[PDB]
Amino acid sequence: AKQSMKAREVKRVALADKYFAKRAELKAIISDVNARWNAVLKLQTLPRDSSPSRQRNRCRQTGRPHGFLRKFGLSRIKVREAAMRGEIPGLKKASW
Amino acid sequence: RPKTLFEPGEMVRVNDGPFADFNGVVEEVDYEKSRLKVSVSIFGRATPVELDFSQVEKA
Amino acid sequence: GQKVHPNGIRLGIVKPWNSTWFANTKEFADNLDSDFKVRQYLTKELAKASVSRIVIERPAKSIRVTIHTARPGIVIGKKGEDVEKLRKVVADIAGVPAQINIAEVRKPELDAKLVADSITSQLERRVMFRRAMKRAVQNAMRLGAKGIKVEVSGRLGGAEIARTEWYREGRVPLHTLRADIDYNTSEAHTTYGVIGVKVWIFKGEI
Amino acid sequence: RSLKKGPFIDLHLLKKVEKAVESGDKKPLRTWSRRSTIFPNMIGLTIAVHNGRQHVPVFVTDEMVGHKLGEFAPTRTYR
Amino acid sequence: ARIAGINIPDHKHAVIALTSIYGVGKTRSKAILAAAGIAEDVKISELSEGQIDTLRDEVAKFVVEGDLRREISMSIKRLMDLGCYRGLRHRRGLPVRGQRTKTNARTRKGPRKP
Amino acid sequence: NQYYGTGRRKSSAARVFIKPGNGKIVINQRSLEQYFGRETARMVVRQPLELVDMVEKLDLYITVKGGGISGQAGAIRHGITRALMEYDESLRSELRKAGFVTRDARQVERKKVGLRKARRRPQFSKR
Amino acid sequence: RIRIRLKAFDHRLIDQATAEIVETAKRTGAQVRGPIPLPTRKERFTVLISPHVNKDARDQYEIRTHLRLVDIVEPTEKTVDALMRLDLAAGVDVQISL
RNA sequence: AAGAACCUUACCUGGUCUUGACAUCCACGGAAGUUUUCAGAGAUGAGAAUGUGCCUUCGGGAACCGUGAGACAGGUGCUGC
RNA sequence: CCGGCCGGGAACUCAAAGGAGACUGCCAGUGAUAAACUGGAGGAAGGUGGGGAUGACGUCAAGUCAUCAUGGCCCUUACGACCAGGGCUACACACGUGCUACAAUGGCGCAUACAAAGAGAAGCGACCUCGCGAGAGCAAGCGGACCUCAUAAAGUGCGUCGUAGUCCGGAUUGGAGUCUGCAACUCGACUCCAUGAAGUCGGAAUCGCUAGUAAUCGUGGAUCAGAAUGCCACGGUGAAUAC
Repeated sequence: AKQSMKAREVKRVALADKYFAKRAELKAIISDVNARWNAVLKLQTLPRDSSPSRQRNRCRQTGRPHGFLRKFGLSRIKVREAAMRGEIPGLKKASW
Repeated sequence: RPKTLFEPGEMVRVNDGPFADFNGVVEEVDYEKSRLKVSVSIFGRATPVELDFSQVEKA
Repeated sequence: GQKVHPNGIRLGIVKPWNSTWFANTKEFADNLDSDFKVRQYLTKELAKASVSRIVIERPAKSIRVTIHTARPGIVIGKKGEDVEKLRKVVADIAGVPAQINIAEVRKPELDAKLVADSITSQLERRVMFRRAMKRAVQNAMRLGAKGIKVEVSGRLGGAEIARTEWYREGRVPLHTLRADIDYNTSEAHTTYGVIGVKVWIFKGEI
Repeated sequence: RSLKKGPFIDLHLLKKVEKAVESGDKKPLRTWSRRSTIFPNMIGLTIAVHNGRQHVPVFVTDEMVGHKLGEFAPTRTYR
Repeated sequence: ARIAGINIPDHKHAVIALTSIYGVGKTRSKAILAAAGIAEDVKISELSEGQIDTLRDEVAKFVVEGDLRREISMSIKRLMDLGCYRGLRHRRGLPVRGQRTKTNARTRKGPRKP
Repeated sequence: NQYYGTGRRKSSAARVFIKPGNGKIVINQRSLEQYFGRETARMVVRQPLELVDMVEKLDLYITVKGGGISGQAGAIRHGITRALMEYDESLRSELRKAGFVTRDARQVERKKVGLRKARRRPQFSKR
Repeated sequence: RIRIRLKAFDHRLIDQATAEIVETAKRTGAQVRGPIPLPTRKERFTVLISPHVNKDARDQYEIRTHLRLVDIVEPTEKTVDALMRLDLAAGVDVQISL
């Protein structure tokens, strides 16, 4: 299921991380001016998916859009499955 | 002075230290930290260690 | 529905963690995704090898995978060629040097995941579920576990209305924490539907 | 409501507006982008803002300079 | 000390008497407060011409009262005269800043009617 | 002994010095009067500092650690009881009878799931 | 001066490892500081158990990073020769500092 | 839903489909790639400059890229009765 | 340097490993000579010490085919797939949940106290300079008991207000800094300067809570480029009453 969304997410991560984010960083440090603008217009010309803010974090096992936990890298249900199974190291039921 | 010039990215291997016969690639060096940041594999375990030329004797 | 996973509630007290490494926040998700891919390749390649548990322990640079298997001969193969192909495979999935070691599961009728996949494969091959479950519980009670409880669920015997049938012998004290209870679940994709098999085996009180 | 480092306009809109001024007369310039501030170069031109399948024609006056294209397009329909 | 309002200070604060005068926000009050630097709840008897001239020049230097009524009324009016939707959507009275209208906005919409 | 602080109440462990003479509380080399002299609830928490009755021939310097003011007073009170037991074991019966030797194990409860506070529950609609 | 910092998810593992490093320092004979207990960093994760609508139904989780510093006072070439793979525990992450 | 400005994100417009955004094959060609130019609301086209390294028991092999037919993909489509 | 700061020391707080301890163990009275009950000594804790995790067989064909897997059915030049602008944020209204209120046990101003728990590398960002400010510039220390978020607020001590619709602060577009510049128009939060509504303690009804509880006051985290009054955690003060 939802295989197109994972393909889309792959594309945004690939455009943002590898192709760009040297050019975009140089454009942003020019774009903030300190003593219509050409750097803003060039940043418009750069593709939209190159923005890091277009990446939506997805579960690595299921691709769920919501509920992601970034330390584990998985959504809550897969995290609970792996914690109950033992695949997540050091994770146990907290009882304080 | 032996090897008084210091070159970033130069690979030195210490046979006496635990890092012998180990190969690693340094993608990032933290110049703002002012300490050399290499993910040095120590005891067969790869972890980032801050390092200095005065701290470790160059091979 | 209302029951906690025995391994999860016992993961520090009695049962051991399957994956044993230290990772900070940068390496945690990458290590875990590599682990899921390593376990998935090892399961699908060793579907006939009677796999029980996959234990992944890594000293950051290297990865060590210990497969607990009822039959070491099929996974070892001819002079370690099969194990070497899996070693190269785990190295390419992990991106780091791999080492695969093999633990023998003596008494496979006591191991939870093995009896789970036995009942699952039987249900796929159209063995009657009462017969398969009764064979499992009597084999475990014979080989010396203190108790076995086997629960089957869903679409039993090609019926439209789903049912959950549980056969119980001996003790499964699930509420007590000392009890070493290996619990596992296997999934049978039968032609009429999905049949889920749940096994608890209480081997002793630790 | 925006940074004073730079005013904002779409680059295709800036190109199309400067070509419209260089022509000196233009029909409605159909712009799909609504997030563009009106320039003083826009005054005297007809910019056609997209709001779904309806097509709104907005003619610039001298008041509507700091404002974006979007507020002169109705997004939703009410009784 | 009445300059461009209906309210004259009456043994009360100049800054809240101007604040009760419409069309003026708090910062002009704050500036005249910093200019004064006494208690303003002192009496209004011997109203000071120094206070009258300072408040008049300060409200004149900043945004003058009545431009608020001008801004709402002429923004509605000229975009009505053009026929653009912004005058109508500012005219209907529902809040355009972004507030929810599904269950709230009764300040703009008055008491409820079924 | 030097009458150092001991004894705990809530999240406080006591750091007080008490020494013979006349008594005036000074905190961080600064006065109780400059800091919090005419404070209300400070009499309420100064009373347990003296409830141990071991102030009558002494001087007080207080720079206790942890908690808030009443918890700090509880820790200081428990500490002067401990100092009293360590100095002479004779008044143990009277200190236990007054109830001072008991460590107040009352501590704040954790926030629980489905409950806005420790016991307070979200408002329930029957329909 | 050479301070070694050890982090683990298992306290039995980190006690066994800190004993192995302390015994190695004792076998060389240079002065060592003790296994100094630095506070456990506990991370609490509260995840919803039901896939669909049940807000109150949640389960709690903790990861405990146990930590110990051993701080060898005098470095020795015999130690540095013996340090290679001295920990031999996958759970224990070891960071030395000069 | 532990997070709707775009993305997320299904529902109106412009382009695309027998290999589809996404895998596996088969054929042919090209290293992969990087820098730009024009058009467009834009993946989309239409172009130029450099890179054929890496290698094959060279009767040439890669991760790949693009096209061309079929199996196939793909579905947040239906039924938690 | 009157700053544990610094020699020192490890004595306390403390950290985190291992133990000790609480079992109606002891004594009395009752009971049936039993289980047990009611008191008492000791003790830090006394009779599940407090709280958490732990939800038996089943029930409602309860909820999820939209986390994922899945039987059957359907689409496959469209029910697949890409893009741009839109909607999920509209509003004649009616319910359920929380915030801030209706002041004086409170506001406003100044000065001063005492915490816990977390997080942090494309991150936390001191310090200094410049801004009324949100912030900006320059930028050390930090993958952490070290550096940073981060001078807790209720409390207090002096004034001042003693009806003021009060700093209760709601209200269209104005003047701005930030996020990402696909990009704050629809549709961000923020000192915003916008105008100072409603409300003078709330009809029938109805809900939470038995002690560090309710109430009240702040702090942190996940989600996250930005976007809590929600959720999940943390401590400060601290009741009333059970015949």
